[PDB]
Amino acid sequence: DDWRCARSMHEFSAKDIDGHMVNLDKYRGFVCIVTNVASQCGKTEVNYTQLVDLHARYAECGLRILAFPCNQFGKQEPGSNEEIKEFAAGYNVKFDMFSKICVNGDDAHPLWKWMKIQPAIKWNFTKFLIDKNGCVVKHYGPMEEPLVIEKDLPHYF
Repeated sequence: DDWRCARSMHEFSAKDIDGHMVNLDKYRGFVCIVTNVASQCGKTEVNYTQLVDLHARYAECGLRILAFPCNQFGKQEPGSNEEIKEFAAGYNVKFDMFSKICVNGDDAHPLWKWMKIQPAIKWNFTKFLIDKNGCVVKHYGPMEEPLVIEKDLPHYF
């Protein structure tokens, strides 16, 4: 209910994949890619490998990546948080993995409810670009490989 009144990602919290409560105002001052992920998707490999490459190249510029597992799209994230974390480790992920959520419907995580009304998530690996103030500045559909985002990043760093 309160989620509708927010003006920034930084007003939200979320549990990371280890169960730790994360205040997302820890991302104030950083440019973030927020994405819903899945391990059993036809585009799992290209998305994970390109997000890892983006993080390796741009973390020192202030890029952060927040990955939210979601089983709502073809049941393509059926495992536990522990299994999903092991899976992401296999792609060398050192960005931020969160606990599995819903992104659509009444049960959607409040951050995702909020992002979607900024001026339904269609499938796995939708991406939002978040500026240093926590505002949504762009979104990218499931068919947009993460490298599509690269040209947009330098103007928000």
